[PDB]
Amino acid sequence: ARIAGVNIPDNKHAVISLTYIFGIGRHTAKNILAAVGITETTKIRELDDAQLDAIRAEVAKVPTEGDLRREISMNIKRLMDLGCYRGLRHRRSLPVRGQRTKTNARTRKGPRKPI
Amino acid sequence: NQRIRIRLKSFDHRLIDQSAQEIVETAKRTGAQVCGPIPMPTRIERFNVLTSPHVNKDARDQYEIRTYKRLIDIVQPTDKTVDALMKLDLAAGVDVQIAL
Amino acid sequence: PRSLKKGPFVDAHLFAKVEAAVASNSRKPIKTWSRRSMILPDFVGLTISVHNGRNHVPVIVTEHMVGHKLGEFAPTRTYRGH
Amino acid sequence: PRRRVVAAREILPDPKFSSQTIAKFMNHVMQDGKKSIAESIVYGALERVQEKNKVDPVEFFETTLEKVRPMVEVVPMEVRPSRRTALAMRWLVDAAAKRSEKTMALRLAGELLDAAEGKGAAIKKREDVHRMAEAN
Amino acid sequence: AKKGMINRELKREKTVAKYAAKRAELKATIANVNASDEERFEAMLKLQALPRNASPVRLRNRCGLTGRPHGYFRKFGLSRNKLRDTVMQGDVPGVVKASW
Amino acid sequence: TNYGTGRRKTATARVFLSAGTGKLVINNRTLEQYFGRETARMVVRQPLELLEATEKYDLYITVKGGGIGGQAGAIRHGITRALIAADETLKPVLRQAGFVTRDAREVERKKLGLRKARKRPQFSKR
RNA sequence: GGGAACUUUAAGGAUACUGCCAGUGACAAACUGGAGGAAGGCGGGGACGACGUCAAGUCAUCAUGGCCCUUACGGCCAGGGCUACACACGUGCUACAAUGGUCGGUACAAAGGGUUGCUACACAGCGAUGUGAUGCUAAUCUCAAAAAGCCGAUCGUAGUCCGGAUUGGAGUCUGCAACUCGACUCCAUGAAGUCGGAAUCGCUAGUAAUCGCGGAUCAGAAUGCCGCGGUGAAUACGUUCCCG
Ligand SMILES: [Mg+2]
Repeated sequence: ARIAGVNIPDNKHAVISLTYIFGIGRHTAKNILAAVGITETTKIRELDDAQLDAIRAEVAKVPTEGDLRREISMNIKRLMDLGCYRGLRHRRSLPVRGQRTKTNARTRKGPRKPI
Repeated sequence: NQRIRIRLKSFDHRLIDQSAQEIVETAKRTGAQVCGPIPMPTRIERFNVLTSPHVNKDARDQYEIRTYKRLIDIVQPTDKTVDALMKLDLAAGVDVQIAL
Repeated sequence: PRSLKKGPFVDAHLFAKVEAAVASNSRKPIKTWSRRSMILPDFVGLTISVHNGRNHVPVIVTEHMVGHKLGEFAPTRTYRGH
Repeated sequence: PRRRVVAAREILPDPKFSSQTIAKFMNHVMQDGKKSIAESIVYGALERVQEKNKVDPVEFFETTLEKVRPMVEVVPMEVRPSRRTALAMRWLVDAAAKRSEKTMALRLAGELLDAAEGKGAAIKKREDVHRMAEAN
Repeated sequence: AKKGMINRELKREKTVAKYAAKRAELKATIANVNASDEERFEAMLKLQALPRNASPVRLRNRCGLTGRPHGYFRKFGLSRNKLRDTVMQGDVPGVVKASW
Repeated sequence: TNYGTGRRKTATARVFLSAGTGKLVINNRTLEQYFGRETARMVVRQPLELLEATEKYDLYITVKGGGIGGQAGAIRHGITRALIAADETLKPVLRQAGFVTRDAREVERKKLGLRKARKRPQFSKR
């Protein structure tokens, strides 16, 4: 069932299925379903039109996919523009939170590039 | 209804047991009931010390120090008993704490 | 970060210098070694030369710099590639 | 050793059927010292086979192990009587794990039933060992 | 250790003692809830205005015979070299080699 | 009427054995409530099953220290000693069954320079 | 209220010595199989390291011959660095899932630490934690929830309800001060990874494996080091080849 523009899985429980939308975790799904009054284990292929619409309305109040990506990109570019140390690390693609780089920085650096 | 409670601490169990024996013998001599001496569980602290000056992590010495304790109660004491305890000598290496 | 109940941290000797500079119309930079002081809204528009270990680097404070420490704008190491 | 002969580690019989072979199969199943889970697997599988067919679990397991006992292992090497039962136990454990029944106890009982019937992965492996063995 | 570093340590120990009382007073005022906001803020500034050496965080434990800043062992107040030497001659009471 | 002490791996069980009808209490719980593991229950009943006196006695037990297996072993040892105390003629069969001997295995200490009692850190020639 | 029985606490002592039975070995040395006993052939573990070797390690713990500096190679201070990063190697931790993950309920330890300390209980917060207050100088009060385990529900082999790296927001505490460069909490994000080439390491029983707990250093800052207990295996025919 399309929610927030996404085809969330239809054979899984609601609490799991809602997590396929960007920006919605276990906590957020449990709160959305608690608000609209649906059991977490209810399967998505068992929800009527009104039930789906209520979840859509609640999920609207939380920033999910495009707004969230836009906000993240803007925050990163603002740091890369101000000229702070964090922006300088973002520019060179290096750890931002004080981790060592003599070894073990592969998530940020990529596969090891030969000399 | 006053029961005297003496607590003995030391690093040496032979010395502590000698002092406890002296105390109980004096109490019985002047005439009084005594409970104990009652042994208390010992404290053990352990230390690891590098033996080489510069570098050998496995070359080490392991030391320990133990504190032993004893509890003695003098029940229904006589007037002379209290003065006898004060008259008793002081032994190096044994701490005595008497509560009335 | 620093707890909110304590508030922000600013060195007294730098705070007095900024007080004087803002109260008057001085254009001369403010020369400082205090890289741990926070940038307050009163800093905006001023110029502070911040120590980096060997040199004082000019910094022109904009609104977007408020809430950062002075030293976040003076890198202390030199790297150019292997 | 090079100077002595070590006595075989003697294990007690199991507490529910009193069988040394059952105890040894349980120890072969157990991982990381978790005996309780191994017991729940082995006893559960024996109960499953008993429910499917009314025979004594101990003698049924004896017969299945006799069927899955390899004669030799490839060059072929003559082996002492103790090793063939161990090899049968290991093959039985592996085949059940590779099968696909929901719980390990059930897929173990399934392996045992197939081995008894004479068509299964473990018995096929035994035949393969025999075929690469008797040639040399 | 160098005699200069030892003297540094002594000077810091003197400064901490000299400013110990006012530090406690200031921190108690900062902790007070009945005291008003401007009083608490003045306390915070007066705390931040004391000389750095008054802060006990800038003390470092040293051997006491040599001044070594590594391997301190609070209970004895000595570093490992001198502790080994002094323990193995019988001048540390109640300490023996440990086995179990 | 008869008392026994059993010990196994830091576990110590006090057993009081009397004539009765098969009642059995451990720390004010029944066997099922005390032990959720079935073989732990089997171990505790081995002696009276070997003796066939399962309903010919009553058992009041307390246990301290150790874990499930050690406590079950200590309780079995205590029951065996209680039976021996009650009827000395029964000690031979209990010795044959192996319930008379005390297991003396205990955790071996960690040693300086090693990861554990025996395990050694990885060696490399270079 | 009582009791001194049992558990434990901790000083002293007894006990195992081929002690007895059978076969056999030069009638040497001994070696096999049994009964009593908690334990039967060094009971397990720890400390203890002959004579010597490598002109092996340490002048940066310290002492010390000789040589050098002594307006500086001596002393004081503030900021920075020792944490850098095209790469290569050693030692470890966490996973790659169903003998598992999550959720609800409910059991069983030992050894250590505690007054510039550890904190019952109450309130506030989702939480790190904050405020009030109580006992304890500890076999008395406290850190303290053991975890794996047992019972039930769900997940159905999926890069997933596996994995938790990286990154954006918002906070707490220690501290004069967490930018370079602390730990921890919540919301969001959800990378490699499907059991690992040549080759190579540990371990012979309460061991390996696996599960949690404590301490020294120390304002704060352990996946290391030194300890503690819970659950608890497999295999050894043999010295030809590899190493000392
Ligand atoms: Mg040399």
